[PDB]
Amino acid sequence: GIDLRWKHVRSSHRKAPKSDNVYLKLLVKLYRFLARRTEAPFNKVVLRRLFMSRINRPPVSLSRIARNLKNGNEKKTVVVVATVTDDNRLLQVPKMEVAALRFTAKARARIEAAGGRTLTLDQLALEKPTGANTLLLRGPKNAREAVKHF
Amino acid sequence: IKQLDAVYESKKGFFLPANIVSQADLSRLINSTEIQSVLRAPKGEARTKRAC
Amino acid sequence: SNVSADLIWEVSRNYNSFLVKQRTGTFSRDALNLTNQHSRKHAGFVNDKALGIVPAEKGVKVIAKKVKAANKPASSLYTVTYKSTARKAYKAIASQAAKHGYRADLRQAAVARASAILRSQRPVKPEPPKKLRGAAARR
Amino acid sequence: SRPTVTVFGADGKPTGATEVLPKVFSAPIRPDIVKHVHTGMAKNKRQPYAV
Amino acid sequence: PTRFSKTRKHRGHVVGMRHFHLLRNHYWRPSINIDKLWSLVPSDVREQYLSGQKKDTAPVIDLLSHGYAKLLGKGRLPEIPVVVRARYVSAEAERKVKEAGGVVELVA
Amino acid sequence: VAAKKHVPIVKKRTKRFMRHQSDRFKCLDSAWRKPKGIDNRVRRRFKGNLAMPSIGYGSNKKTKHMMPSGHKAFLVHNVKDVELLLMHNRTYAAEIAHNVSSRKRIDIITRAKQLGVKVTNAKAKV
RNA sequence: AAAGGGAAGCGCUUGUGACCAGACUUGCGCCCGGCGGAUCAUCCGGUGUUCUCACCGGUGCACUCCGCCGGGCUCAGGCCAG
RNA sequence: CGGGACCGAGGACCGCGCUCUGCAAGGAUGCUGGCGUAAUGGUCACCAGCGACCCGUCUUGAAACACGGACCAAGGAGUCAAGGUUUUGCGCGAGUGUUUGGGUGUAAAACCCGCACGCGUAAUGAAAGUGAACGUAGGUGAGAGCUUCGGCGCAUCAUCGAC
Repeated sequence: GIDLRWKHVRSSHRKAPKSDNVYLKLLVKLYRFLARRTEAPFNKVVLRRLFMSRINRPPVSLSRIARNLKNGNEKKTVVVVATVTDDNRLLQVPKMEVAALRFTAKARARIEAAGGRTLTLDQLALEKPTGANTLLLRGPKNAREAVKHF
Repeated sequence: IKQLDAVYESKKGFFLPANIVSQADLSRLINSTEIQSVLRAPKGEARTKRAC
Repeated sequence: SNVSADLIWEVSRNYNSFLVKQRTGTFSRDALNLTNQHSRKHAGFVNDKALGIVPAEKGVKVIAKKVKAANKPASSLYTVTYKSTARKAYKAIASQAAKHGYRADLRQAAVARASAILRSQRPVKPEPPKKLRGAAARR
Repeated sequence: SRPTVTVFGADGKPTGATEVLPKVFSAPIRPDIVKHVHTGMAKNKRQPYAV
Repeated sequence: PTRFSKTRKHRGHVVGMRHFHLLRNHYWRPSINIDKLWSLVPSDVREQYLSGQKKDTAPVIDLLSHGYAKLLGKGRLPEIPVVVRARYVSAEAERKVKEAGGVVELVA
Repeated sequence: VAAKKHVPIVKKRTKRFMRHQSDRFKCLDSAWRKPKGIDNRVRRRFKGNLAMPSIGYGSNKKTKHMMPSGHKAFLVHNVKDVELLLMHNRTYAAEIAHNVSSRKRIDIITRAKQLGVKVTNAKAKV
């Protein structure tokens, strides 16, 4: 026998989505290829967030996107691996180019009316395959009733 | 066939959904020049020779 | 659009009506499936470009998918019957599989299936009689 | 433009008429959602049993 | 479903005051902030006001028709005069409506 | 026909795993059941006792599910079933299901002789 | 049919007796000789296609193609061994 | 420099090399014999050498004690409902929930409809009541990613402020 005081640890992170969405499966295949064949850390982060669950993907509002568009970020492509929601407290939506998993109808309509562009992640892979000139945004993770009651 | 559009335009509270994937052809996406032009050179093949 | 061969594979990779699943392997009844194996490479009903070979009264009959008639099932198959020398059949099948880039990866499988069908169309040899063995069987 | 679909007559031959394809035929194909809704919907005609 | 349960796997191993006769309809008074005030305007007319295609017209908003009784003052307003009809209003909300150039009218 | 060339087939254990005390009680079937008594000698693995199945007895991945001729059994019910083995006569053999009638068996055997497919029970119902 | 000098039953491994599943029976490729037929190569026309690849109809007049029958040769073939 | 035992994993080439026409250099080939069948192999019964307490329960720290078991077939024990909570999948999203009801129907299905209502969008106080921007929704230190290479800095954490 061998004396192993320490213990080899199995991985504690997701390697595949639990979702049976076939479009998400195709997106996972695409970003697996991209993260394997490119040196960009952006593709690895995007693939690992595509693995994640819904409580680990909180929504991002247009007010949050407009907040992060300030100070020289007006021309960067906004990348959100989550749902982009509308905020009616924000009366004036600036022009922006956002790629997301999905948009709400009001958020998509308000972006297109303000003159920006909405993209999917495969369109993001086509136009910025290495994630150049991109602003990666996450929503508030701890802003949940369960997390408040923890 | 003529009435199907009116049928889905008369459903209140529902719109035809937006897909999370714009191009479903993964072969076209991967073998497009935009992705292939920025890739790193392959670090191996499908089969690997046994070293020792 | 919303439909691709990749998506059809994702939909029907776990179950379809052509699937025959057993302990020793998974097979497919699909007509456009060379080698009768369940895989994306061989799923002819899934793939946009695909080939299939069936026996005829004499020789082989090869069908190929037409990409411009995918929504027209009655006119989606390009069908040629080869009832000639086996070498000419192999040459024509390899030509329509590899020369114009129409699934050059299926060339070996198509030539193999044509050879198997043409060998099956040969007359069979009579089997040797069974030899009785042991104690109870011989007596 | 939007695609068209052929109209066939009583003899099985095309009539020369086409119809614009409805926009529902380009909806996402989601087997997991179809399975969930089918699992829910297949139980709605059930009659109760009890000893 | 029964077949997914762990039991199938384990097969083989086993102050203050009291208010008598309280009526909530007395104390019904929903409140809306001023950063949600423009959402009560229909979207097309709201976009025309925000773009500035109505320089001779001011909108009148009745909160009771929308189901609100009090105007609260969270957020800020654009520089557009808005007439607000409400049963109750907070001091900061009235101050910010006056700064925006409108008036808060009291109704019953 | 003859099977494809393969590595020699090795069975790590030929004897079956018999249930404890199934040789002494007729109400106990000889099918394996893992003993769960805390004082059970077979469960505690004393020497001289019955062995317990484990994954270390597993067969080689290259020869698993192979009959001694080197083929893998494929259960068939009709001629369309046996024609699925057109491309695998050196890897899969055909085995006719028990409830197939004699005349359909003759049809399957004739088709399998034309295709060069081994039939495991070709002498049945003759 | 077998065993039995105050228990049987069970595990590992031989042996004896009884009873069995496989595997094998020859294939492929050449060189000759003898048959039986022109769905040999090229060209022409039509048709279909993946738009350069094929099928069909005429043309082969037998040193070319396709099967069969006798030999000879090489290779691969089952089990146990030196 | 002999003598012996056990083993032959892999399966076109690629590499390191050497004594360089080639090789013992990233894993066994070559030659030959008998047999081609119960000969090898397998199952069953038995003898032989060695090994081997009767199961379950209970108890405590453990044994022992104690309890149940003549045999076989069939039956036989963590279920359903309501209400919470954490996590997963899905739809929509500052909204969400058609199915109390109404319309419709190929009629307990499916499809369609909307007023109210529930939850959420605001809290605090016993109550009367009051009710959330000084600032690009603040400062500092980190922080993935991006960058025009100066910095911009998600989530989140620590800390100082504001309401």
